[PDB]
Amino acid sequence: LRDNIQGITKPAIRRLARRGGVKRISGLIYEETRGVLKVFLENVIRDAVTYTEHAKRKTVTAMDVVYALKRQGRTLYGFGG
Amino acid sequence: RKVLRDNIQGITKPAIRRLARRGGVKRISGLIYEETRGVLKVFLENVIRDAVTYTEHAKRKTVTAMDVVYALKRQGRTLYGFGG
Amino acid sequence: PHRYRPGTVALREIRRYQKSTELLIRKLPFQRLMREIAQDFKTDLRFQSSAVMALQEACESYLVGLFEDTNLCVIHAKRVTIMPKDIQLARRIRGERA
Amino acid sequence: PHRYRPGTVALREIRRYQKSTELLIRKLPFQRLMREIAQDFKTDLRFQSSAVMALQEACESYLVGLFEDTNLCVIHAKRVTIMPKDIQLARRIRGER
Amino acid sequence: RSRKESYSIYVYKVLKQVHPDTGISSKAMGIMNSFVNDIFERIAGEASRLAHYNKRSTITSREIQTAVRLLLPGELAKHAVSEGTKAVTKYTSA
Amino acid sequence: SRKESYSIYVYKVLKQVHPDTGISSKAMGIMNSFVNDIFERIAGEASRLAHYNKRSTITSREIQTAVRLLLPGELAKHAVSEGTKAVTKYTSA
Amino acid sequence: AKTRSSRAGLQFPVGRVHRLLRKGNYSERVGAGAPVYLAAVLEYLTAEILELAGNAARDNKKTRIIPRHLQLAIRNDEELNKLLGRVTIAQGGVLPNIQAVLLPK
Amino acid sequence: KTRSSRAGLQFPVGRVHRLLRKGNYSERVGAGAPVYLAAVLEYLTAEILELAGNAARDNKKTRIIPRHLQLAIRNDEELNKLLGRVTIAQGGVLPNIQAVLLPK
DNA sequence: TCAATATCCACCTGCAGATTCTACCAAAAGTGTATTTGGAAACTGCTCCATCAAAAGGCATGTTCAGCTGAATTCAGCTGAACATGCCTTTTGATGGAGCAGTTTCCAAATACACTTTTGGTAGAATCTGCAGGTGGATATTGAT
DNA sequence: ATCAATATCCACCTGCAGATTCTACCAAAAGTGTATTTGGAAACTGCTCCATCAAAAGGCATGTTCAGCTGAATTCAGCTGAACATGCCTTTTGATGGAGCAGTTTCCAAATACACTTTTGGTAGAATCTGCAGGTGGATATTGA
Ligand SMILES: [Cl-]
Ligand SMILES: [Cl-]
Ligand SMILES: [Cl-]
Ligand SMILES: [Cl-]
Ligand SMILES: [Mn+2]
Ligand SMILES: [Mn+2]
Ligand SMILES: [Mn+2]
Ligand SMILES: [Mn+2]
Ligand SMILES: [Mn+2]
Ligand SMILES: [Mn+2]
Ligand SMILES: [Mn+2]
Ligand SMILES: [Mn+2]
Repeated sequence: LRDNIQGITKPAIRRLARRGGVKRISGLIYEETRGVLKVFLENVIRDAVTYTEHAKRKTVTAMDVVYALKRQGRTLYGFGG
Repeated sequence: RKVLRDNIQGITKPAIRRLARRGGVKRISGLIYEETRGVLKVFLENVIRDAVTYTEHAKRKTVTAMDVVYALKRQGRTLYGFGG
Repeated sequence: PHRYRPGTVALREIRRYQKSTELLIRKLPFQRLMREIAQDFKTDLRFQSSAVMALQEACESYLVGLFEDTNLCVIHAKRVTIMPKDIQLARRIRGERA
Repeated sequence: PHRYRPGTVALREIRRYQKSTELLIRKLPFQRLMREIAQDFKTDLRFQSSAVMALQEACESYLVGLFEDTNLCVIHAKRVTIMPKDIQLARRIRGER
Repeated sequence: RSRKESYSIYVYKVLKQVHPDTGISSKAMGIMNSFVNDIFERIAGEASRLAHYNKRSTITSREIQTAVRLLLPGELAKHAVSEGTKAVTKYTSA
Repeated sequence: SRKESYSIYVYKVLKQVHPDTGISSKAMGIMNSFVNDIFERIAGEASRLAHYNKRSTITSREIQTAVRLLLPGELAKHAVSEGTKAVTKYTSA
Repeated sequence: AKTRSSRAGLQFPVGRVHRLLRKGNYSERVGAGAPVYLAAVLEYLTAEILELAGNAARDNKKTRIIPRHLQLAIRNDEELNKLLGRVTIAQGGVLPNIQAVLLPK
Repeated sequence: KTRSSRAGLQFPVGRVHRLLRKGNYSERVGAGAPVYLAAVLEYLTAEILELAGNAARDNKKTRIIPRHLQLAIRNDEELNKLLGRVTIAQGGVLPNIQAVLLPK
């Protein structure tokens, strides 16, 4: 048992921060990070699935994600554009 | 006619103070004034450059307000109010 | 004589300028700055009057918006006096120099 | 009975993770979260393998970036420990708020 | 003669519908025209992309609808989508 | 049919600047995304440029102003150089 | 001879929106419902902001909407503010807002 | 006899042309536009490959991978600015530790 | 410094997984024509920009002066790092079964055309008015005592 | 714990710079009758994608300790705000010449449209190759003393 977002663990969040140059992490950053990560995924996924639904498909494609990302101003290279 | 020089000093301390106010700033360090002018010039140059590029491309010698609007649109700063 | 304590007129000015919408940089001086900068990029350029106004509007909206962000840094740094260091943090996070 | 001083390993991980490029969030947990969120927009969705991969890449690139801007605030507040208010300041000046 | 089109008379009609008593300064109308033109370009722009991403050479009311869902936030989207659909079904009723 | 990419062209250009160097497929995917992106940005701006000036055709002149507006300083000069060079060469022999 | 707008039950010009679509290089062909649907959304959005601007006018004892009124209406509406988050309203000013920490104790 | 060999390019002038026309950008497309655009695309491609090729070499590697394209780009001011809003999958970040975080 | 941990760092080493290299077909790309236009060129009507003159007073510039804010220091409370433990959730590697992108192949509905009428809109005149700017007291809002 | 000193507010007023209306065209919607497609709609396939297993293997979750970071309290030196005296320079109003948009028309050079003819780029196999990951054995970088 346990929540899915809680699946995104402390050590993992630590690792991300570390690649970000962060030397010390307050204990409150973990719940804060999951919330941000959740708002990010919601916005991207919502857009991707909207491209999916428009193409009348049932399968979210990398392109749908790339276009969602492009609209959120987060252009991604490596997946078809 | 005459030579244009040092006009960035025309953006006075009181004008910068008013801008900071509308921006909600309560206290201003003495060095803020030269930074602001610096930041303003970079912003202006960039917008002037693109605007003038739209002008030049249209084979005109007169920068229109649309040129400026398109310049800003390029920099992700959409402007409402001078569209026609 | 009578003297308002430092900060009182400052707050008075914030309420005043946030209440109004007029341009805060004098007209002519701004027009010279635009002409000087324009001139250094391309000579013999002419400007529609509204083109000058569009630039001033954009420049002031930009500076004002930058001062709010800068004001958030100051307060976050547990200070109240904006410093170049703060404008820099803001432009940095904004991605004007990320 | 050797023990490293607090911060020495922290710096070491920074050097390690800034050198590597692997995804830092475990895949399955992520996949789980993604599908859960996606499930609220349209049910019974399937996902291209690369779609999940594209998604995770974007998220981690966003969090690492957001952690950089948050660190700039901490060093700005003459601190060294990131706090929620620091992430909150960064997201605000970024326009996400 | 040089005649330039604008969304002014339409903006004005809508204004009278929502606030019969209220008027608008031309500087404010200027802003409204910029807004209508901005949203139009955003919608059309997205609709164009949507259409391209699906090898479709034509933009139907369905493209405009997905574009609106992608561009507008929450309620604004739902009310727009409702008005859009409502206007189209009525239009197709001859 | 199927999926046409810029792969072979990126590769040819690779061998030109680094004959001894190869490129991972994931890296080829990056280059493709890169060319499609730059292509769209330039064509998009050129499109805008022609519309602003009530033109119905995108000429090398639009592609150029677009490049001027999109590429930073020195990258623009060289691009404008290569660009005009290819068109000059194309027009002659 | 009925205008497409009346058939659509709209104030905004359906015929004009259609033309703008064809002449905007958005796609090879434009469906008949496309301009109708877009003219409607446009009209809905300008109605939503004129409604709130009119309120701002009213609140400020003015009967004529001006830019500041449009700004107050945009920035006080979470959604329009989001929609126009990168837009600058010439002559609109800012929302009056002084951070708490700055006021006297 | 193809337009690319005539234009002296590796990049496909014929494809760039077909892509412009069918891309809904304009009613008509000039003959030189695709040549020019193609030249601009090939040039930027060479620029990145050059810097990334170097990045590979400086790593005792002969095959360019994402990490390399990433270091080439972020370590180059103009490319960096041009791709400032782009995230290179699997590219990671430039190693960089704020002085205030180091000991001594 | 001296010493004992652990960390990094080279220099090799040998497959396993990608890469690179090969051998062949539809589908673009190049031709050769026959028509169309797009939009430059050559005048020219005529807005709209750059300039200049003048006067007025709104504001920018400097200065003095001292309130209180930012920068230093010091202190200790307790938060978050480093670790050794113990455990299970993620990784992965086949195996299928099958949900479903992608095609195909009609074509009926929906669009684009080419031309002709028919208004709805736009560009100024002619009118109609919020409200900008002013003034006076009524109301606070501050800051010294 | 009031009171001067100012700043802020509201209401009442009234001409005019700036909206609303009012007319007259004509650019461009609307109406029609053909000549095209577009893109669904069933029917089918091979992919890819979930599910299921089924173990091991890291990688995570825990509980301790305590180093050292952050927040609190105090100081105080000096910057920056408030208030003045001055008088400069922007703002306001008007008047002009003419630089240069913008509108027309005239019309080739260049782009579009087939109808074909060839060539190239995308695939699905075939034949290497680059490092990844592992092994030492050698100085480093740390941290305790
Ligand atoms: Cl500073
Ligand atoms: Cl916090
Ligand atoms: Cl439709
Ligand atoms: Cl051309
Ligand atoms: Mn109403
Ligand atoms: Mn013509
Ligand atoms: Mn203090
Ligand atoms: Mn202690
Ligand atoms: Mn009529
Ligand atoms: Mn008043
Ligand atoms: Mn071939
Ligand atoms: Mn190795």
